[PDB]
Amino acid sequence: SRIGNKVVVLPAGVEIKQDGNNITVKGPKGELTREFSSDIKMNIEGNEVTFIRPNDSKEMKTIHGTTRANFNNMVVGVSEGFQKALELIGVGYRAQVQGNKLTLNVGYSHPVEMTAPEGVTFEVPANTQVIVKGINKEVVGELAANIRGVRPPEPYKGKGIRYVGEFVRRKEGK
Amino acid sequence: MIQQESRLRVADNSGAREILTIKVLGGSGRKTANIGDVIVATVKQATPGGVVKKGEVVKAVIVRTKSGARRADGSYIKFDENAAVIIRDDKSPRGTRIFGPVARELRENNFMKIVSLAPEVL
Amino acid sequence: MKVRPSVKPMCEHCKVIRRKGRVMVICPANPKHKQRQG
Amino acid sequence: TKGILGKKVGMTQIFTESGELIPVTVVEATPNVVLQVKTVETDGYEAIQVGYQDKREVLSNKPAKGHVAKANTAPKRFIKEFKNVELGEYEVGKEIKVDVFQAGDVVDVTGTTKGKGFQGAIKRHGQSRGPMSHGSRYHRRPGSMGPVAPNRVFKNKRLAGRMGGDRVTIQNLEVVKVDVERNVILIKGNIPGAKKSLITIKSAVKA
RNA sequence: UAUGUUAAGUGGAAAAGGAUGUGGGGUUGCACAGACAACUAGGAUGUUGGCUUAGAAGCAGCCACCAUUUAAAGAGUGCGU
RNA sequence: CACCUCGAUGUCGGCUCGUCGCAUCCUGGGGCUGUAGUCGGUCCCAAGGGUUGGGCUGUUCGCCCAUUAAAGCGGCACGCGAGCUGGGUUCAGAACGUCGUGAGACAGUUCGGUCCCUAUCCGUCGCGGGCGUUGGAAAUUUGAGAGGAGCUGUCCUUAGUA
RNA sequence: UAAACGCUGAAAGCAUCUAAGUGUGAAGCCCACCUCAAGAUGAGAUUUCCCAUUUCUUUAAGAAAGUAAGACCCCUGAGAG
Ligand SMILES: [K+]
Ligand SMILES: [K+]
Ligand SMILES: [K+]
Ligand SMILES: [Mg+2]
Ligand SMILES: [Mg+2]
Ligand SMILES: [Mg+2]
Ligand SMILES: [Mg+2]
Ligand SMILES: [Mg+2]
Ligand SMILES: [Mg+2]
Ligand SMILES: [Mg+2]
Ligand SMILES: [Mg+2]
Ligand SMILES: [Mg+2]
Ligand SMILES: [Mg+2]
Ligand SMILES: [Mg+2]
Ligand SMILES: [Mg+2]
Ligand SMILES: [Zn+2]
Repeated sequence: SRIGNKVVVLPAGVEIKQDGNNITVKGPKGELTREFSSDIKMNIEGNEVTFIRPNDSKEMKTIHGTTRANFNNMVVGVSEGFQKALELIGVGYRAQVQGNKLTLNVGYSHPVEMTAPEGVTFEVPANTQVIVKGINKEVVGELAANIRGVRPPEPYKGKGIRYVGEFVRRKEGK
Repeated sequence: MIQQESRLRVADNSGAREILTIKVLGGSGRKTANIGDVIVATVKQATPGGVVKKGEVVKAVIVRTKSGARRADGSYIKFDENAAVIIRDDKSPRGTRIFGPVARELRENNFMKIVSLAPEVL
Repeated sequence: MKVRPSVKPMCEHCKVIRRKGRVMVICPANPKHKQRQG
Repeated sequence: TKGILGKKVGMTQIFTESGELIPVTVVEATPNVVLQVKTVETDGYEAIQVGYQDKREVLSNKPAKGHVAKANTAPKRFIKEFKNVELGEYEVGKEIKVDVFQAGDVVDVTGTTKGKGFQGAIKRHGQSRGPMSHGSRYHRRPGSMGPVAPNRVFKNKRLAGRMGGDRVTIQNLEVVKVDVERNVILIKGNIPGAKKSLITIKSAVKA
């Protein structure tokens, strides 16, 4: 099997710009850029892109797959974006959004403030249902993890912040 | 400037008459105490028909000292003897009636019952 | 973490990974199966 | 930041809007004068050079008069630089009155300490005297110099020598009162120096 | 000079033992009537097989292991009640 | 084992001064828990600082008292006697027990008993003179680089909330 | 940065903190706080002052012999010693 040889659909509305390095991607949601290495060959069709490695070495197979994955991430983010849904649960826990500045009440004596960059949004459809939303999967996951690390889950009773849909094992404490 | 092996008179009717500082409390290497500082001590001379008796180990509070106390306004109190009051784990005393005077410095340290039971509080 | 040169898996769900040049065992089910070399 | 430099006078004992004493040191700050302004493009750093106490011209010298002549003032005795300050606020010839400070602000004070002379290790470093009885011949001495194996004495083994003359800061002091008519600052607490000695006052670095 | 190997400063310190480290060679299995891994649909019934125990009724202790459509299901992999 | 030291090798403990390592006693970080919470147990990282005063014994150790946030383990000629003490070490005296026919000895104990040295070199702490820094001088300075300091309890609140 | 926590992610269609990429993260490290410090012969930088004289010897970065700026001797002394 293989990933890197798998073609990559735009599908339409998305655009790109090759270069020696620092390839650029564009479309409805916005812009993105990233410095893929000059060891991969970038074949392009009107709707489909492919990456080819020079040989069958460890390193080049790795770079092949990684570049396909990152390029797919950039395209999918510019088309549909990404969003991580978090669910904070507890007796007296709640949250609220003020622009790019999230506030959190999670049991600590003081309310906690996180802040996003311009490329990321906090939604808060409900007091306990946070959603990070964005275009760079890396930054989205990083911010969601930093948030989760404020008051992470617990096994005995479940008090803490989660990813919506994950598994959180629990112990039958006395 | 009350140290280990320093002897003190007793300023209450708890039963004791003379005291000897075993150690000063507060920290690790405190080699000195003054008013408001708690003490661990023996009883070298007790009243005969007293509750507190010879040999007993007990906590105590320094209530008046020759090397006396200082106020913010430069007003300093000093005494002609070094005396202490025996207490329990709580700041309350063992006996019931304090003798002689007492410094005001104890009200900050929350020995309010001793401050009240004392006749004169300087 | 169980730091031991005799790192080896304890169940079927244990994966073995060389991470920062150290051998590690990672089980999502039982974190007591989490092991490292040292 | 900011600062001045002045002369120690002595100690006092002062009441502050209440009966609460505050011990105090007096600093006479006859108005300092800017003499030079240093910048990166000529000198390597932003700074301002300052003089405090007027000499007699017979005591001064030609190359010092030439350095003062720009500011159009008299030969100064003590000359120091102040760093980490605003240069657009200050100009050559500017006189720095004590009004610059506000009574209550926090402050840092440098000075040169009282010379105690050639002193032993006990007074110079707090080392402990040996026993004075029980056959002891070891009373005021600094002890062993170290182990055997190096065949040498390690450095910063503390010994007798000159105690005093060092430059010392005192931080987080407080300005109690200002008298611009008399050009005097009152500072809460002791500060390093003999009387008639130079002091540098500065706004606090920590605060 | 030529061919390769090593990615630890190994070289330039040392064992039992541990490891999808990497290179070479061989054997063997499966595989374009489609391998392996993933995703989707299903994963059951007479039957909650019985004994058991207040309760074990797929999985405390204890015997067997037929049958079903089948495209396939163990008289049940663990959790858990 | 007896390689160095018998034309000297000073023997334990304590004192003064400390310095180093980390196999970390406390503080600091974290994972696992048979971690409900407080306390914890264990392991990984971490040596920045700190790591008590007394009674008994010559004692190290150890026991005890009372505190501590904690009362670390070791090395540096079981650190340091041209820096101190000399209590303990059977130097010479004497005595008990025991042994010896005995002079004497310890398979044991006890009382008492001279600790010399003006620092040459390196080394260390401080202070100077000379010269240099490329004309001579007076001041202020960047700062390579070095050192010093680095600790911590209790209470209140959050809250008798989780 | 340590240990630990990872985000994205491939080798290995999944998975995975790592291989590239990226980030939290300790009383510890480099700074930040204080002091010494240009003998730092790698001898630094800035401001200001004195000026470019006489003879002899020589094409000599020459020698002595009076001086400028300035410093010192010497004396009265302590905030120093
Ligand atoms: K040597
Ligand atoms: K010998
Ligand atoms: K010696
Ligand atoms: Mg004497
Ligand atoms: Mg000899
Ligand atoms: Mg360690
Ligand atoms: Mg003692
Ligand atoms: Mg006694
Ligand atoms: Mg020794
Ligand atoms: Mg003796
Ligand atoms: Mg004899
Ligand atoms: Mg006989
Ligand atoms: Mg005698
Ligand atoms: Mg000597
Ligand atoms: Mg960081
Ligand atoms: Zn496992």
